[PDB]
Amino acid sequence: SFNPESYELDKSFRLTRFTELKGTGCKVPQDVLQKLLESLVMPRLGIGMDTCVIPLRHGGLSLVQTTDYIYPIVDDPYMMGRIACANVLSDLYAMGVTECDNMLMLLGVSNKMTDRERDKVMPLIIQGFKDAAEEAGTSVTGGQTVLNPWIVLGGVATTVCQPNEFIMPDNAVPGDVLVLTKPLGTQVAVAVHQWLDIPEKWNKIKLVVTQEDVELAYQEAMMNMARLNRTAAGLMHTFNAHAATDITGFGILGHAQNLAKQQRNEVSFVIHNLPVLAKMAAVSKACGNMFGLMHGTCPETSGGLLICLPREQAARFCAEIKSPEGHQAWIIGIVEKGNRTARIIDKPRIIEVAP
Amino acid sequence: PESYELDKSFRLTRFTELKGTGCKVPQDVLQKLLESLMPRLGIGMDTCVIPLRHGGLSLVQTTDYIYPIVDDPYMMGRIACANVLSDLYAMGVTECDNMLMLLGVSNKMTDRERDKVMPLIIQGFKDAAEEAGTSVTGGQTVLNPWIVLGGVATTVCQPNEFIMPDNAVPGDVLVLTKPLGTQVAVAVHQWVVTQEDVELAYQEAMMNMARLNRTAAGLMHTFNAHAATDITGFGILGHAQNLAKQQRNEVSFVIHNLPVLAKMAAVSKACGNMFGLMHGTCPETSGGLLICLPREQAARFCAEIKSPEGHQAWIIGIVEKGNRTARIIDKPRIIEVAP
Ligand SMILES: Nc1ncnc2c1ncn2[C@@H]1O[C@H](COP(=O)(O)CP(=O)(O)O)[C@@H](O)[C@H]1O
Ligand SMILES: Nc1ncnc2c1ncn2[C@@H]1O[C@H](COP(=O)(O)CP(=O)(O)O)[C@@H](O)[C@H]1O
Ligand SMILES: [K+]
Ligand SMILES: [K+]
Ligand SMILES: [Mg+2]
Ligand SMILES: [Mg+2]
Ligand SMILES: [Mg+2]
Ligand SMILES: [Mg+2]
Ligand SMILES: [Mg+2]
Ligand SMILES: [Mg+2]
Repeated sequence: SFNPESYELDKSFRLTRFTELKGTGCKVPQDVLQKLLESLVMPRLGIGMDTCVIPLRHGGLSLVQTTDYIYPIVDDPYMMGRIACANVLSDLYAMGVTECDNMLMLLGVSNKMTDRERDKVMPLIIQGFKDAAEEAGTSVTGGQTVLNPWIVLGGVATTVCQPNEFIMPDNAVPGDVLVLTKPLGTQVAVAVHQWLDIPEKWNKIKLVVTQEDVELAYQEAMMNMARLNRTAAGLMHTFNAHAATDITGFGILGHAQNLAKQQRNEVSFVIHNLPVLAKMAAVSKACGNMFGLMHGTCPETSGGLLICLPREQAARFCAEIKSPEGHQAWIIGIVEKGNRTARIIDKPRIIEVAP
Repeated sequence: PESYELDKSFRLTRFTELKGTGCKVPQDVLQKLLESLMPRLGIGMDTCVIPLRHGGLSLVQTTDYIYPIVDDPYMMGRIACANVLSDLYAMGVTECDNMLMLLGVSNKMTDRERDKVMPLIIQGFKDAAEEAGTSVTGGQTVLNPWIVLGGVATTVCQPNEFIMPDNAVPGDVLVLTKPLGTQVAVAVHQWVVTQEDVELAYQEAMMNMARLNRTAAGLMHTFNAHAATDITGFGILGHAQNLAKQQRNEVSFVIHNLPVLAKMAAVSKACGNMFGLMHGTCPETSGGLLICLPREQAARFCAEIKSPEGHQAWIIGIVEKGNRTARIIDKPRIIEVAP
């Protein structure tokens, strides 16, 4: 429902033009990252998870905060704004923190975009960011906006919590299960949407999926990426979640491993199946080692929460989230006595997910 | 550079594009873009000030990012950090509860350069933070066409810790705690003036940009400051006009003299309208505080900040009755601040 025409722009405008897409995404890779950052009674959390937790000098309060930024991934500016904001907030929600006391916005304007575009397109993005922040029960009260070759979209989310408002991501025990609350394959969906404007590329998977399927995985990806994990965070309290992370840029497996290493208990995770936006596995599979959606290594953007739940609270949680109005969740695996690592079995079961 | 198995021709500042007018979206555009969006401070100053439910406390925070501006990776990380904290300091907040770091690793730089250079930048950032009694406990690191350098500063404040920047009155004076001209030093050192004139100026500016505004923040309390901002990407007039518009009273700011890095005024004059330094709209990086001070206190503040680690500050203008605007006088005196 975005038409460049409907705004006095060239029919040819793509918001996705102001960055370069990569099957494996834009984040400095996990292992490279962990090396570059080597010098850097109340539970604290420093570098390594989704949020810091910084005990404050005042009254048993802790500072809980997070930052993130991405580049344009859909051509709908308003929705892209929602997504940039939802991605920022995703990480509070990984800590079960339902409230956001304040947001900041990180904005890059493309030095390649005309004034007309900027004054037309940027406001949609800002409205989108503001509206998601409003659903989140918070607001943007400062930020930074500079010229960059690419459109940069991010922000900061900070909460000053009492001890029970957050859940430390380390209480998993053998016999917990793994609940994922959004389907995988967002990167395939957005990229493959960009490929249809490009013959050479569209010729390749032309033989795998219809333009209709692609439009459909796109609207769906866009929908779920704009979806706040706020509800999922709240339900983690009710159903006694032991640990959670969210699935963003390092892919289902990278973040699963990252959660696994934080566990106090000697446990490991095994992922047995993967919910995936329909047709996207076949697409990833059709493009060799470009995405790797099958191996857990493909980037997600603003994915869902991966949650360690008591075996007996798992189904109640799924029930509740799906039928409050809500969106179905999936139990994808198990936690075991293990060495603090994560794996997807060799031949995982693909749960094809339809709109 | 050759010291780290890197090209004799490796330049950190190669990984951005220099514009005499800097990279920030103009003040005037940003307002149009953004017009869709216990004391309380929202958009429009140096920090936000968000009253919380707990203990009469307020969440005071700020975020910023820049690109390479000096060719010393370590000092650039130092400057990157000093720059984010500067906004806590404008508010008179000497303490930082937490920092996050923003990093963009240029796709144009080799894995080898990335692997040598980034740990250096990060190291300067870490040291700057520690100097400010804080540390970095999170961030985001992403590929970009340029090297991107920022972060966030956060403090959870009792009311006593900050000074609302809106309390100026006629007769107050304006003091500036770091000299001007950084964009010019930085612009020409990548390239009337000698190379020794330009090298020493670049060396001064680099140290000035890495200096914290923390001792000034503290001294704002000691000497009962009435308002403050810090002089950064919009330059001297730009930030003075944004501070003036913030005033509760009917006051305007008049700036009479400009303390500029030695010879940088001379470089600005020659480059036509490339910098526009004496006009007030030349971008600074991690500049000093501009403080509205009772006339009686201003002298002591300046003497005190000169020697408590000691650094010179200037009384550059006056607070007068008016309609909440700022201007540079028609023929401003340029104070030449030598190394
Ligand atoms: N994308 C954005 N969203 C919300 N607020 C913003 C954004 N960009 C800038 N701001 C706010 O607008 C004002 C002007 O920005 P800057 O000039 O960068 C403030 P400073 O010079 O103190 O760093 C500040 O209040 C800043 O926090
Ligand atoms: N430049 C940086 N400085 C300090 N910490 C960083 C930096 N970049 C990333 N981090 C931290 O390193 C960890 C991994 O990074 P990310 O995967 O981006 C965290 P998430 O996936 O939850 O967004 C996080 O705890 C993050 O806060
Ligand atoms: K994060
Ligand atoms: K700021
Ligand atoms: Mg996360
Ligand atoms: Mg991140
Ligand atoms: Mg994240
Ligand atoms: Mg400022
Ligand atoms: Mg700024
Ligand atoms: Mg600033």
